[PDB]
Amino acid sequence: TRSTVIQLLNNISTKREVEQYLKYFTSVSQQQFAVIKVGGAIISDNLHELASCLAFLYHVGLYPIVLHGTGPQVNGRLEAQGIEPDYIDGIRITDEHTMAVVRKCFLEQNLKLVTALEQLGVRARPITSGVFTADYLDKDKYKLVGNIKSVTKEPIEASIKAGALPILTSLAETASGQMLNVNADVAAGELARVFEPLKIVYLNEKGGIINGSTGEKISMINLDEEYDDLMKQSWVKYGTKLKIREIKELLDYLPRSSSVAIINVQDLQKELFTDSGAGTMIRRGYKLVKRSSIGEFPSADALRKALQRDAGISSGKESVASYLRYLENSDFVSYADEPLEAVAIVKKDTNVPTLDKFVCSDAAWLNNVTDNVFNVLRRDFPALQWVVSENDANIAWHFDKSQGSYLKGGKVLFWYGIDDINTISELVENFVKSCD
Amino acid sequence: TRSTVIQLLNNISTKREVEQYLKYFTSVSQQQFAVIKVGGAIISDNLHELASCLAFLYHVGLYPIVLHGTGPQVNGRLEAQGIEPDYIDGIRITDEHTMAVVRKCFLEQNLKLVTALEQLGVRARPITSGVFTADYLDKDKYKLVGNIKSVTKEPIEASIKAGALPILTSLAETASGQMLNVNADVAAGELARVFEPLKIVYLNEKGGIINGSTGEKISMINLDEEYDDLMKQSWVKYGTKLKIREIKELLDYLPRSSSVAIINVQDLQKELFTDSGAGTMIRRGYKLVKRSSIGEFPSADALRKALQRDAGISSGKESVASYLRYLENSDFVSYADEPLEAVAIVKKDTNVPTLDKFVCSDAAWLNNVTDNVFNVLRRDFPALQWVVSENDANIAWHFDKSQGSYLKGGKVLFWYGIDDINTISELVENFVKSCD
Amino acid sequence: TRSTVIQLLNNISTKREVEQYLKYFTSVSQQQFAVIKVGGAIISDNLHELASCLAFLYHVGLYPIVLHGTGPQVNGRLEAQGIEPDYIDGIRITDEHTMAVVRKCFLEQNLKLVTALEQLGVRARPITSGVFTADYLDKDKYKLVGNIKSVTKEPIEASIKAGALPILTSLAETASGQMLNVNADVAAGELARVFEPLKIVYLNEKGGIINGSTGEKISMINLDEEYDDLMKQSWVKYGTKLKIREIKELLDYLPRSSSVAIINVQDLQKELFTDSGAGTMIRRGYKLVKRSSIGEFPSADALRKALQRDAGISSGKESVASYLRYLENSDFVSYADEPLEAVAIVKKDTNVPTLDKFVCSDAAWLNNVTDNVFNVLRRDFPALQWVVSENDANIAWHFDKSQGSYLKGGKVLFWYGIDDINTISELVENFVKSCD
Amino acid sequence: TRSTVIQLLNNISTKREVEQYLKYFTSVSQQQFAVIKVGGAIISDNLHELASCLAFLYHVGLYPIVLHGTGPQVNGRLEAQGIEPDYIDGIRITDEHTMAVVRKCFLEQNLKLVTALEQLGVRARPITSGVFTADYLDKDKYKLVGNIKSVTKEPIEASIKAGALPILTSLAETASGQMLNVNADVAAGELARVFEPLKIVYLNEKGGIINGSTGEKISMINLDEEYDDLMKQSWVKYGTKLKIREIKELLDYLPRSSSVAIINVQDLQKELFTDSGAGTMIRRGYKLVKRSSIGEFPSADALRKALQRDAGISSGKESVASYLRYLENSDFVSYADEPLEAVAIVKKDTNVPTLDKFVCSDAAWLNNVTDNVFNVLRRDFPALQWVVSENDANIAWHFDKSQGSYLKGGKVLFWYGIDDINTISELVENFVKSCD
Repeated sequence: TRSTVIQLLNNISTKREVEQYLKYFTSVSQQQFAVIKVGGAIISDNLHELASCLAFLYHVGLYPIVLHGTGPQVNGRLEAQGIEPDYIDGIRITDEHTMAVVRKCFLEQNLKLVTALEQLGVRARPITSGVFTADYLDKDKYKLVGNIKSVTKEPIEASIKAGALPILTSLAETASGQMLNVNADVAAGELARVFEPLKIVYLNEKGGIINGSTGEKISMINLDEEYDDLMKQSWVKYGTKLKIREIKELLDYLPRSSSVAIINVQDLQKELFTDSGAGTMIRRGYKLVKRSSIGEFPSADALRKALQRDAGISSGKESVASYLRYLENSDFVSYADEPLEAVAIVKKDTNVPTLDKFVCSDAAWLNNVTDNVFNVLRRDFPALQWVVSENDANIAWHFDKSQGSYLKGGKVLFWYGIDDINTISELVENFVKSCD
Repeated sequence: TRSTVIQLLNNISTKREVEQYLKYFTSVSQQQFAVIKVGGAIISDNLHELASCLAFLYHVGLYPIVLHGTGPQVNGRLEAQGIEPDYIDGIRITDEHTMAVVRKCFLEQNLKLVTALEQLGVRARPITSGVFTADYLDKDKYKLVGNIKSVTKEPIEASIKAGALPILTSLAETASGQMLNVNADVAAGELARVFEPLKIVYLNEKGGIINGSTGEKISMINLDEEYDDLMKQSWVKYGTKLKIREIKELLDYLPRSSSVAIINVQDLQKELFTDSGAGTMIRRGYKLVKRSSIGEFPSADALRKALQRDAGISSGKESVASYLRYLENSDFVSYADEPLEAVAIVKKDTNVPTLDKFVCSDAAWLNNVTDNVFNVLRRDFPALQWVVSENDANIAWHFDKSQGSYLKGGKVLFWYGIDDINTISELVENFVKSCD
Repeated sequence: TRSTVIQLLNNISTKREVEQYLKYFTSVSQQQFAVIKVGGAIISDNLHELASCLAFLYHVGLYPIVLHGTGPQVNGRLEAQGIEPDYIDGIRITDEHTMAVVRKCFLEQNLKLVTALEQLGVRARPITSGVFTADYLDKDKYKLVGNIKSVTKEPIEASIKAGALPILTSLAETASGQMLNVNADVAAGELARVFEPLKIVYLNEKGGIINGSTGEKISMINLDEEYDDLMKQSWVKYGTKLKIREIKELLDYLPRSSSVAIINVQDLQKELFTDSGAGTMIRRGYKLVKRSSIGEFPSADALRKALQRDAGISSGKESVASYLRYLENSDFVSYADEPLEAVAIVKKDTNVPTLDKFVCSDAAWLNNVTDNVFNVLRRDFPALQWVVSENDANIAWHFDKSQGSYLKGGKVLFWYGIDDINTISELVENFVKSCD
Repeated sequence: TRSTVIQLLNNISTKREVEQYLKYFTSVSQQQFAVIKVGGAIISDNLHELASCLAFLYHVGLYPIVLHGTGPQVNGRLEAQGIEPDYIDGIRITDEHTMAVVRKCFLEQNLKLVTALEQLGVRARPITSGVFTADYLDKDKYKLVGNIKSVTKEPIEASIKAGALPILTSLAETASGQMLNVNADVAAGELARVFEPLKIVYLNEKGGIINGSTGEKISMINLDEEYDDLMKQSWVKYGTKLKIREIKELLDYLPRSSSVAIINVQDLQKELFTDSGAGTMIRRGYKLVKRSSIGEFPSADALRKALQRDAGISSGKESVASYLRYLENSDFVSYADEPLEAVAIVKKDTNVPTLDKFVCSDAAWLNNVTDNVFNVLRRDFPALQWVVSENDANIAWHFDKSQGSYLKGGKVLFWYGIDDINTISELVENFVKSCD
């Protein structure tokens, strides 16, 4: 009804978000929406919120594949029953007695989420077995704990197809039928490899990643860029490292378009579409490559193909040829990602270096490659100037990345990092005098 | 719509059927509608008809619990793979290698029925595990074949409740998780014990229990009476015994009414309501006790109490006293159930023996004790005559059980087994001359 | 849901009714279901029952065209407003002041039924104008009272089509737009001529037709048969005659399938389908015509079209041509109704005349034309024989019409009126030897 | 489904629009949605678009009252039939013969829109009569053309209530029943007066209002502000004046919240919610009032109540008291609308006058009172400076209204109209030095 329209609008903040939401809906998504790993903690305690939110996705069309675990509840019942639980190497030692109680919990939890969604008018389908094939992790060490050998898709598909949210337990079974306990996170990840979904979401109770050393939360992690010198940091806790790595390894084998998000339940249906949602959002993103020379770029040609995108060389003031000659005879730094989706060229020659070209693709903008290119520029050029058309689609954005702005006919001058009142005036003159 | 109303009316023949259909609908059925056991043969071959028909029940409201097996398809894939299948004691010897192929078949079949029903707009819910708990039948003999220890209802209920036909595979699993093969018929029977449903239907491919000796089906089987010598027959196969016994054992534990019907898929939605639906109908019913002498009946008195029911001794032409004298001085066979709900007395003295009294209770009629009493009479008296009031409630029925009929004022003469035109004429004369 | 199925079955008494209901549903009804004229009395007073009942039809699919008046309520409001009503020649003198109060009543009533049905989940569509075109009855005499010149169907259709019970007021309007008061019964009839519906139902408060001379109510009138000598009766009141004729004239030009019913509201959703409902039900129905010669039947051809129905000439043993040659060369009597829906041919040539063909339509059976044909046969042939298939739909019926029966493989021999033990035996032999 | 979500997002451009849309939905709208007058031209020609668009509103919950005319089609059929149409005083002379052909058109068109909407799954309800009561405009002059005396709401309500878009023809009728032709626009306006709806939309084929003298289209007209000196303009054509006045007069008697819009059909479901839709949008709106003195404001007090909204006086640096003292002792110009929803105060005292306070309500922003206040400021202060928080919700907007910007910690300095490089530097210093 409008019940859905309200809740969508209530979760839209800016224009960029509207465009995002449409991308997912206007996507002819034989490429699946999302795999959402749900902790057991959440079903037992915070269910209404989870259901309400899955109901929304269902209603707006999208079909998340939900995969849930069964954590705390199990340990109480094992204690109730007089069995002190076991963890060797961070995994549960899982003998017959324990497995009985683990499975009964799984089914109880699984059906509780399904009957809940069903009560909010969503079609659910419990899938308590036969998605995951596996074999023993180490029969001596973990007893009945499995290593997932393969995912059969057919039930998860012919659910979605029939119009019903598939709710999966994270039990795998062997050929011969013996069920085995498997980490809900490793199972999540195996699904993700197999459906290559647009979003992968790990719902924790906790809520993303806090930086133990600054206190500041982490919004986004750009693995290709940040992974290595964020992993080898003293503040990052080892439970974090064993997940950050886990995720890097997943997204290594999934497309670039694919992302992962770690979120508290309550902030979900925001950061399933935004990156301003609190909670942490991780993806590969692009290694920018710093270059000081035309004959550095592996692409002699495709550098031209990229700069042609610009609406000052495509509307011919200067051709690229005439511009590349000028470049090669000038000390410049150029950041560009591997596939030349975003090139930035900074002419270093005038105090307040100019960002002379910043040719960024429509795809580069919605992927905030641009955001990242400017963050490089920041630390590499503590003071900087550039020009934008008065009606560049995202002028707002340039304003935001600046400290000062001037507008002569048509063009806006921007800069940052500078505040000699008299060196400012020098900028503004050279710019206004630039009308030749 | 009407689509459903047409197909209901198209399957209503007489008044008695209308009354029947109402009984099932007007039943405030927290006592469940039906358990329908579907052979694997039917899903692989005759699916459309099965789905179309379950779709009907679903549309008219009713929610059958459907439990399917997975026969031939498995045996082909076992043969494809080079394994000659094994049956000891009518159950499959089932090792790891066999179980893997049995379970993959079950899921494949289960989902195929579900995605089929779903395409005809019926909500199905695959329930591939966790209805049945079991333990090993005999681990040495059958390997991974289970004995069903208990049925958990909660999934089958909270399916129906959420509005979707529950389609069960007949796999059980042990505490510790190992799945085990169980006969689709033994599993069907365990469900029936626990939901006590109004109808139990075993769908077979042939269309009942065809008699290997005589050639044609066995319509009603009275277990208490017929079981033992209708099992130890030379024509009867061993897969039949593991059904016949399985059913005897079920109905031993269910009320005198609860019945089983064995029916071809093609005429399912006739049985589910009427008992037109010819095919083998099996139930406990009564041990009829054959007697040749008044002073045989343990009840000297209650024989009188029974014959008083008759509306030719209750409207006093002859009292019972005056009739019991006549009986005792005549060679007669009398079949009567233990509680004298139906007495039949056959005077043996005239070629074409007379069925002289057939005193059957209102309760005996709706319980087809009558049907059964006549089936005894059949084999014991290959030729027989009797008299019915022109307006006996169920005259229709007597016509049906006859080969020939004559009507003098008030009374209708019936017989069977005889066709000497001249011995027929002798019947009709002795009857018309019976007007004294 | 079943809610509808229960209420349908709860209103089915006998077999004949089941067949009737089917007729209406299985009708692919570009030929409409019903025109139901509702008195104003009923909307103001007995509404719940009228809505509950229309709802039923709506739910079981059927779309009655409802046309309502506005009687008693008007006369109170005219009196409330100080206008003493006028009747000249049994019609309301209807000036501007009266018309204003009549129209306001009509709309109020019309919407009250619509909003009522709508509250029971039925889609209604008020149609307050533009169905009936008319011109002044007599402008000097009745002022604004109209004579219906024509019905425009388009609204009533594109309502039903879009799924909504059309509720019509009985106002007509002139070309130029002036609304005029018009008889709700003459309007009902004009609709009927134009939609050719299956049921035409006049809901009166009264409740059918009583016989002033016996006191006995009239269930059914068979116009073709009874009209003439029921019209020229001294007991029949003139207000009755002016209606009986009215109806005869309507149904003369509507199909044979069509009927009229005059019922008290409370007995409605019984005698919209049964003929055992109290209230009077009228229709054309059938005189049987006795014929002794092929070239007697006015239809040379349609006799063939009739005999083709038979499942021994349609499954081609003998074609009709070859059978008609045989008939024409044999003394036979043939009873057949006017429209050849039931033919019976009796070959007179063998002692115990045979009923050689008895070709009776599905419509003829539910009409009990058959019953009547056999009653003619009775007095005209005091002894008679015939043969029926062991599984003829209505074998029960033949048994009933017989005195004696024999069954050889497949076919049953029947007769009546004979009791020379030795002429009986002759029947049974000729029949058993008929296996030729 | 999503079908609705897509079409909503496809019509949202900026943040401001999101907020607008939420206003209409989150409105507990016992205050109705809209009256949409549709020209006859659109049904006959451009129907799909009209239905597709009314369907949207229906789907997102909103129930427009549609009132349609019947223009060109009528004039063709009158010409087909050989009658040259009549217009005296811009209205149709409408005698009996014409009325017949007018009414038939109306019903034909009306039902065509209803059966169209119905095909897109919207419930429509034709309302061909009984909404409008009227009497003759001038019986001699126009014959059967009416003047609408009153609107009865009951049908239109009990439609919406029963869940169906009411589609009204613009025929009125007299007490006594004579239907009369009435201008679709006068009728639309009469509905508007009676339901006081949020939006009144006149769909023309043409598409809004062009300025004959500049060529520029007119987006919005702010009647209270512009009416008088836009009416007494030489370029405004008289057909425009007769409409502008028409509308002024309507909105005079409707709330301030109510608006009128004149749009081409294709741009409809945009400027039913936005004001950036092409087409013209008219409403009463807000006169800004220029003030030079505290004791000018009619509100001694509510000026204080307004300035308290500001988050530099609400977070207490300076109270309003202490600020109002300063104001009164300073030459300042202050623009504010009548209800003080948006105040701007410009301290004139420093070359580059400061906009010292600009206190604008959330409602003032979504109304673009702010936009208009700055436009006044523009012509009155050709050069101007002001300060905004770095994270003021709508900082983007300030940027846009500027020529130059500087950012010291926290605060952004803005200005326009000035380009002495050295007077700019003077601004930036006085600002950076403003850190006390």
